[PDB]
This record gives sequence, structure tokens and C-alpha cells, in this order.
Amino acid sequence: EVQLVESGGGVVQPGRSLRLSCAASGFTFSSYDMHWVRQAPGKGLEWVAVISYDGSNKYYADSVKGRFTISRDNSKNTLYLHMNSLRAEDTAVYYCSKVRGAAATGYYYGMDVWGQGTTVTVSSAKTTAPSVYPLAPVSSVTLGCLVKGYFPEPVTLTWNSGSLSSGVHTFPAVLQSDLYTLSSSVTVTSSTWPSQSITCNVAHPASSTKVDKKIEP
Amino acid sequence: YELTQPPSVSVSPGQTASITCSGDKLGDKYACWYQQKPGQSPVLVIYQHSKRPSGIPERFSGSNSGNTATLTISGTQAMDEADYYCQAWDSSTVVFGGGTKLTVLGQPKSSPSVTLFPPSSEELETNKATLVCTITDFYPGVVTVDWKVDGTPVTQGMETTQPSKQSNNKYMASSYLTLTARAWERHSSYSCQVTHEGHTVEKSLSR
Repeated sequence: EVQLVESGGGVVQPGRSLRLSCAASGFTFSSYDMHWVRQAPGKGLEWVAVISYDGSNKYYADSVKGRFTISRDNSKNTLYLHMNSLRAEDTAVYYCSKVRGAAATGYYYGMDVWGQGTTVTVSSAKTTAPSVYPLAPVSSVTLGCLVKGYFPEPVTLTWNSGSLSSGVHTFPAVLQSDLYTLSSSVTVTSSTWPSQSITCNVAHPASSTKVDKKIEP
Repeated sequence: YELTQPPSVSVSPGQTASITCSGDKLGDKYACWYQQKPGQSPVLVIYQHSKRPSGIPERFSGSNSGNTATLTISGTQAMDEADYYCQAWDSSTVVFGGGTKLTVLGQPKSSPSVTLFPPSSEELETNKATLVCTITDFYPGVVTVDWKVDGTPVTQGMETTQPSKQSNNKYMASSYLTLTARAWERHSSYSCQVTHEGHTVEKSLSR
């Protein structure tokens, strides 16, 4: 059966290069247009480039023009993406794909076979301790803890040294200004706080950080 | 041109799902559709508007009208819950739609609970200001978040998390608006608007 196997993904600095490979078997490789398509964390499919079956025509997304080049070695049944001048925003899973339509029909009939994906992660971030801020409002009450600007993973967050685990929501990290930001909320009865103490405890071992932040009105 | 599609479509098992793609010159092209499940490669389900490749279940079909193309799943199954992307091309590029998550309903719908927090005085000492909009207990698990400052839509400085599953099996997410301390002081009203199942839940702060 028809198959594409990718390799060459990695972790590099902005400004550097990578070569992705996509090794094809189970079809007449030189009879099909081939594409690269990428997918950033939680985002949609984003076309990158196409090379025609015979290698005569290459086209690129505006986002990569001048930086990435696509090629194929039909003698080795392999497709390449030469990624130069990498940027943080190039971070994504990269797929190769084969078109269903052979030869001149390749744009018309969809992409029928896809690689498994190879991950490219581009960052210049150094170890950075989080800043830990209180979240408080201007029957029940919702308080929280903002863990802003740490790198790398991991970080841990607990409430009252783990003693308070009910009514807690700890949200996924997101990348913001090339560092990670996380938050957690805790919902309690309004007669409990501020009469009783609520403290967020944040640990980030890379930066030797252990912070306790008491939530005040 | 850009291809757009609804971020979310939801149906109960057995119902027919309809997912529509639209774009300025889409009617001059053939549209195809991909199914993608989490951590998996896309799968071509429909091409040339209405044709199924071998192995794709008969319940997947497609149609087109005007500058739109529609994927239809007749008798939806729990296994069909996935992201669906349309794809065509324009004068110089291949174009993908932004994706629709099809949720096959396994529990009652639930609107989001929204909470908006101001920047802390501690953070403002650093010349920076972050507003935090937390969003919990929603199902299906797709929201769109829009921020306004003094009634004006914000386009910059925002990040929203991917939705994630809670212990009760509903979803949560959070959104952040980062401003300079000086921008924070210049404006009086701030709003986090969360759209879910065609209805918007708003929370605001005002000085």
C-alpha cells in the first residue's frame, strides 16, 4: 500500500536551518505532485509548498517564500523541504502529502496519502522564572493565580500546599511573548474568603523557584 | 481568497451533520474534505465535491452551491467526532479552510461560565498588565473569544488556550489580554466575550 515516511524534524534556534525528508513507497512517485502542509499547536492545516510530479514547477505559501525550498529526488523516491531562516512562528508539525490525481490532474482530486508528521520547534528561550500574580475580583467567589513568563516546562501549581483541590481549574499553558503563561482558578463559598486563607504554591525547578502567593482582596 | 467554515457543528448520533465551506472563488474549483482526529494525520473523505475514495464509509457525501461546498454525514456515529477541513486552490496557492470540529453529542449542552480578572497591582509595578478571562463548564468543547477595550475590538496582545477536558467531562479554556501599564490606565472598559453554540456570554470590567 501507498506510504510516506517523514524524518528530519528537530529543535533549533531561530535563524538556523533544517532539512525534512519524506520517503515514498507503494506508488509511482514521479507521477504525482507532492506537498508540504503544517499545523501549529491547536491550529488548522496550513499549506507550505508544492512540487510538480516532474519537478518543473514549485510554488510556496507567502509565509515561507524566500526561506523554504522544496525538492524531490525521483531516483530515491524522496521529497525534501529545505527550511532556512527559521522563525518561532514556523513551529509546527510538518506533513508531506501525495496528490490523488496523477500527472497534470494533481490539483483537482485531493491529497490522498499523508505522512505521519515530523515536529519542528523553534525557540531561543532560556530558563526564566515565572512571575506569580494574584487573581481577585474587583454566594460563591472565584479567585486565581497567574503564572506568567516561565521557561521551560515543567511548572507545578497547588492550592494551600495541596490541601485545597476542590473547585480548582488549572488551565493549559500557552506561549506568550516566547515564554509560557499558565493560570489556575479556585471557587469557594463567599463566607470562606477572605476570612480563611487561600495561597497558590508554584514550583519551577529549572529556576529554583518555589513561591507562595496569598490571595488578598 | 480565504476559505471559511464554522468553528463548531454539533449533532446527536444518528442525525445528519452539515459542514459548509465558503470562499470568493470557490465555485470555480473542486472542493475536497479531510477528516483529522487528535494526534493523527488527515484523511481524504471527499474530493471533487461529492466523490468518496475507496474505504470511506457511504455516510460521507458532499455537495456544492454558489461559492460554497458542503460535507454531509448522514447518520452520524460517535467515531465521526473529528476536525474537518475543506481545501481548494486559488491563483497561486493551495487554500485550506480553518476547520470545523464536529462534536457528536454524548452529554447535555452546557454554556460557558466566564470570569474576568483585572491586572494585579503587583504586575502593574512592572509596567505590564494582564487581564485573565477564565472559561469553564462548556460543551461542546469549542469557543470563540473576542476582546473589546472601550467598545473597540482588540486585534493584538491576546492568547487563548486550547480547550481541555475537566473532571466532569465538560471543557475549559482561558484567554489573556496583555497590555502595557500605560495602555491599561488609558482605558476604562474591558470586555471578554465568549461565543458558544451561537450565543455570547460576556464579562466586563469598568473603572
